[PDB]
Amino acid sequence: PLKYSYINKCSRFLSDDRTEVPQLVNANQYSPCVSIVPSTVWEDGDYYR
Amino acid sequence: YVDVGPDSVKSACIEVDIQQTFFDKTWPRPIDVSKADGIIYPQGRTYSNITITYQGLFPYQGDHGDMYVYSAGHATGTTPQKLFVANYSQDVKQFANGFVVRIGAAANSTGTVIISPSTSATIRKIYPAFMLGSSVGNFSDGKMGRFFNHTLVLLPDGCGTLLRAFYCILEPRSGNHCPAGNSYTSFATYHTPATDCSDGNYNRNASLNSFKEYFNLRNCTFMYTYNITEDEILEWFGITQTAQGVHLFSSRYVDLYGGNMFQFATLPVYDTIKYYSIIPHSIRSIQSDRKAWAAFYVYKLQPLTFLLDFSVDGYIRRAIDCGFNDLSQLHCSYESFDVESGVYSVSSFEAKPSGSVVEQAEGVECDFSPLLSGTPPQVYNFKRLVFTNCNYNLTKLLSLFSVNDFTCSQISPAAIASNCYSSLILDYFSYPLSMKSDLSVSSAGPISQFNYKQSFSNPTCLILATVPHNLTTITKPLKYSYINKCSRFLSDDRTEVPQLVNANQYSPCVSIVPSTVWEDGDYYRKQLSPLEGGGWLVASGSTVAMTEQLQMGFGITVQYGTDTNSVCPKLEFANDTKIASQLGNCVEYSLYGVSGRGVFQNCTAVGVRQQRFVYDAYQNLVGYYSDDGNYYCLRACVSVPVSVIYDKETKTHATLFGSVACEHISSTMSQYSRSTRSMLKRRDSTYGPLQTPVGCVLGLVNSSLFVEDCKLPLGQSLCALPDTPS
Ligand SMILES: *[C@@H]1O[C@H](CO)[C@@H](O[C@@H]2O[C@H](CO)[C@@H](O)[C@H](O)[C@H]2NC(C)=O)[C@H](O)[C@H]1NC(C)=O
Ligand SMILES: *[C@@H]1O[C@H](CO)[C@@H](O[C@@H]2O[C@H](CO)[C@@H](O)[C@H](O)[C@H]2NC(C)=O)[C@H](O)[C@H]1NC(C)=O
Ligand SMILES: *[C@@H]1O[C@H](CO)[C@@H](O[C@@H]2O[C@H](CO)[C@@H](O)[C@H](O)[C@H]2NC(C)=O)[C@H](O)[C@H]1NC(C)=O
Ligand SMILES: *[C@@H]1O[C@H](CO)[C@@H](O)[C@H](O)[C@H]1NC(C)=O
Ligand SMILES: *[C@@H]1O[C@H](CO)[C@@H](O)[C@H](O)[C@H]1NC(C)=O
Ligand SMILES: *[C@@H]1O[C@H](CO)[C@@H](O)[C@H](O)[C@H]1NC(C)=O
Ligand SMILES: *[C@@H]1O[C@H](CO)[C@@H](O)[C@H](O)[C@H]1NC(C)=O
Ligand SMILES: *[C@@H]1O[C@H](CO)[C@@H](O)[C@H](O)[C@H]1NC(C)=O
Repeated sequence: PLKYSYINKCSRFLSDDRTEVPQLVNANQYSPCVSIVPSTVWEDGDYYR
Repeated sequence: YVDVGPDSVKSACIEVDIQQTFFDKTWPRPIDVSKADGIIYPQGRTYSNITITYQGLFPYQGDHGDMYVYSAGHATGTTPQKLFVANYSQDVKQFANGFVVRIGAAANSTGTVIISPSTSATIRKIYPAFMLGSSVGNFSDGKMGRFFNHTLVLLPDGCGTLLRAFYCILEPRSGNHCPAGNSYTSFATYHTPATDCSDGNYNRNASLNSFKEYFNLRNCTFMYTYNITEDEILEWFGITQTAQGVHLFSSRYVDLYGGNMFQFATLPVYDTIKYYSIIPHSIRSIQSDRKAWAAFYVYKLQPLTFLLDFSVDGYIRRAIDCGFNDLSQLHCSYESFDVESGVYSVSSFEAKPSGSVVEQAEGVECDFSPLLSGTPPQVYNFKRLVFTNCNYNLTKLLSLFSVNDFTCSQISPAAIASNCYSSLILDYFSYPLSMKSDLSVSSAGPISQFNYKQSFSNPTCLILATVPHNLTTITKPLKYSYINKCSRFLSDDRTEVPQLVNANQYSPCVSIVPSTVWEDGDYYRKQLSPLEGGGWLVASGSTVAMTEQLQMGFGITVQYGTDTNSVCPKLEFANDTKIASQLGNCVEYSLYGVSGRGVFQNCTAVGVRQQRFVYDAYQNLVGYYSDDGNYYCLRACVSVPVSVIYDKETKTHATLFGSVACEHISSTMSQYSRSTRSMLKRRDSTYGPLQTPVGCVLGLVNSSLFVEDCKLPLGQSLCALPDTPS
C-alpha cells in the first residue's frame, strides 16, 4: 500500500447541530462510513463527510 | 469480470405508461400455519414423527402478505404497443431479515386480465423478478428506487424454466425513455412471446436483453443460472442472509407437494442488504392473445418459535406460532397439539403507557438585562458579558431591537441561537448604521482594523440593530465614534508600527482615546516609558452624527464544550404541552433524574415535607412532593391477569379477565398482551362482555343452569358448561 491506513472515527452528526451519534463497527460487517472514506487516507487526521 | 456478453446496441427503450389503478385487488392470503404454510425446513437435521419446538426465521401466522400482479403491456391489432404497467418500481422496502414468497397459488383457475379485465381470461403461473442492495436513491428525474454500487438481481429468463442471478453495477442509458434520459418514466422489463419461448428454441436471453435496454451492465462480479422445468403447481421460495452470504430456498427441489422450503442454493455475496424491491415486467403478446396471470404474494421473516409436527417421512406437516394467541401459547407450553381440558393461566396485559411527565429545576435566566439601560459604549469601548451554566432565549433578546444586520462566521445565525454551548458571550456597543459596511470580521474598514475584532477560533456573530421607541431607559452618545488610527511611533521618531486590534480585545490606543471622540479627526499622543522601548502611542478617531433612535452593534462568541455545554436555550414549556403533571393514568416520569413509570394522584401530605421522595420498606417510590407545593401519590401501574377456559372435547375456548371487571374491557385491546384477540372474536364478535362475581368474561353466555360438576369450574358458585355433545 502507499501507506497503511485506518479509520479512527466513525459517527454521524445529528441534524440539529448539537449532538452526534457514534457508529461502532458491527461484527462481520463493513463500517457504514466506508461509503465516504477514500481507498487510502491521503493524510493523517483527514476527515470526511 | 463475468462474461455477461455485449451490451444491447440501442440506447432506446419502450416507453412505460403507468396504469397502476387497474391493479387494485383485494385477494389476501393469510398463512395457514396448521398446514405448515411458508415453513422453512431446519438446517442440517431431520426428525421422526416426533413433535419438537423450534426456533428460526418464520412468517407471522396472521400475515395476509403483500400482493403483486404482473400483466401484459399494451398491444393492439396484431402488434405490440407502449407498456402498461403497475407502479411497483416505486415500492422501496426496508430489508428485514429475509422474506418468502408464494408463487402460482391461483393455478388451474380463472380471473381477469386486470389491465383489460373485461376479457375474464384464465390465469397461469408466472415467476417474479427482484432487486436487492445496500442503498437506494433518486433517478436523475427525481424518481424513486435508483440503486447504488452493486446490486443483486434475480431475473427469470424467457420461460420460467431458466433463472439467472447477478451481482453488477447498473448503468443508466441516455436513450429515449431510459434512465439517464429525461424522457424516463419508470423502469420495466419485458418478454415477447411472438419469438421468445419458441417450442424448439426457448430464448434463454430474452428477459436479460430487455433488461439491458435500460441498463448497461458494468463490472459484473457474479452470475449464476439455474435449471427449472415447467410445473403449474404452487411453489415456495425465499431469501435469507448470513455472514456466510445470501442463501436461497425453494420447495421445488425437494418437496413438490408438501411445500416445505429447502436451501436450494447459496450465494457468495455477503454484502448487507438494506433494501428490497420487486422488478416490474410485462408481456408483449398480441392483443387478442393476451393471457391473465396468477396472483403473486410476499411475506416477511421473523425470529419466532414454533411447534413442528414432523411426519415420519420427515416432512413438516403442521406448526404452531407460539405468540399468535393465548391458546397457541398454551400449546407451546406443553409441546403438543392436544392440551387436556382445563382452566389455564395465560400472560397478563402489560397495560398501556401514556405521555411523559418530567420535573426539573427551572428559571436559569441569562443575565442580559444590562443591555437595556444607559448609553452603550463606543465600538472601541465595547462591553462584555460572559455566561455559563444558564438558560437563554436569544431570539427573545433580539426582539427588543430591529435587526438591520444578522450575520455570523462558521455558524449560521439561526443555529447559534438554538445551539447549546459551554459558554455564551455578548459584546455590545453603540454603532451607527452608516458604518455597517465596515463591520465584518473580514472587513477592510477602520472598525475591524482598530475598534473591534473577533477570534476565528470560535464561531462568532455580528449584529446591527436599532432601538425601539419604547426602550426609554436606553440613551445615546453625543456622536457615534470610532478610532480610525492606532499605532506606536518607534523610539527613533521616524519608524512607525501600526497596532491592529487584537481579537476579542480592546485596542491599546483605547487607553489614550476619550470615551467618545469629541470631533471627527481628533487625535492624541502619549509618550512611552523606556520599559516600552520608548516611542509614542498615537491614535485618532472619527464620528457619526447622533440619530433619533439609537443605533447599535453587537458581537457574539461561543465556546462549545466537549462535554461542558451547560449554556442552552432552555424554555419553560414555551410552545409546548406543559407536561409538568398528569392526574392521571400511567405515563413514564422523571424527577430530578429519578425515573420510572406510574400513575400519580393528588393526595394529602405525609412527612417529612421537602424530602421529595416518599418510599416504602421495599424502596418502591410511594409518592412525591411537586414544586407546585402539592403532594401526589404514586401507585406505579397495574396489569390485568388473564386466564382461559379450554374445552378440548369441542376444541373451543372462552376467557376470563379476572378481577379487572368489564368496565375496562373492550372488543379490542389497546394494552396489549398478545398479537391478536381475534380467536375470541370468532364467536364474541356478536356478544358484550359479561360480569361475574369472579370477574369479567368473554363468550360465557348466561344460561342460569344448575349443574353439579362442569369439569371446568371457575371457583365460587361459578361453573363453565361445555357445549352439549354431538
Ligand atoms: C408415531 O406417532 C404415532 C401416533 O399415532 C404412534 O402410533 C401410535 O402408537 C400407539 C402405541 O404404540 C398406538 O396405541 C396408536 O394407535 C398408534 N397410532 C396410530 C394412528 O395407529 C407411533 O408410535 C409413532 N412412531 C412411529 C414410528 O410410527
Ligand atoms: C393445477 O396445477 C397443477 C397443474 O395441473 C396441478 O398439479 C398436479 O397435481 C397432481 C396431483 O397428484 C400431480 O400428480 C401432478 O404432478 C401435478 N402437476 C402437473 C399435472 O403438472 C394442480 O393440482 C392443479 N390444481 C388443482 C387440480 O386444484
Ligand atoms: C441444465 O443446465 C445445463 C447448463 O447449465 C444445460 O446445458 C445446456 O442448456 C442449454 C439451454 O439453453 C442448451 O442450449 C445446451 O445445448 C445445453 N448443453 C448441454 C451440453 O447439455 C442443460 O440443458 C440443463 N438441463 C438438463 C436437464 O441438464
Ligand atoms: C402503486 O404503488 C403505490 C405505492 O406508493 C400504492 O399506493 C398503489 O396501490 C400501487 N398500485 C397498485 C398496487 O395497484
Ligand atoms: C457507491 O455509490 C455512491 C453513491 O453516491 C458513490 O458515491 C460511490 O462512489 C459508489 N462506490 C463505488 C461505485 O464503488
Ligand atoms: C468498474 O468499471 C470501471 C469502468 O470505467 C473500471 O474502470 C473499473 O476497473 C471497474 N472495477 C472496480 C472499480 O473495481
Ligand atoms: C392537590 O393537593 C392539595 C393538598 O392536598 C389540595 O389543594 C388538592 O387536593 C390538590 N390541589 C389542587 C387540585 O389544586
Ligand atoms: C345471569 O342470570 C342470572 C339469573 O338469576 C341473573 O340474575 C343475572 O343478572 C344474569 N347476569 C348476566 C350478566 O346476564
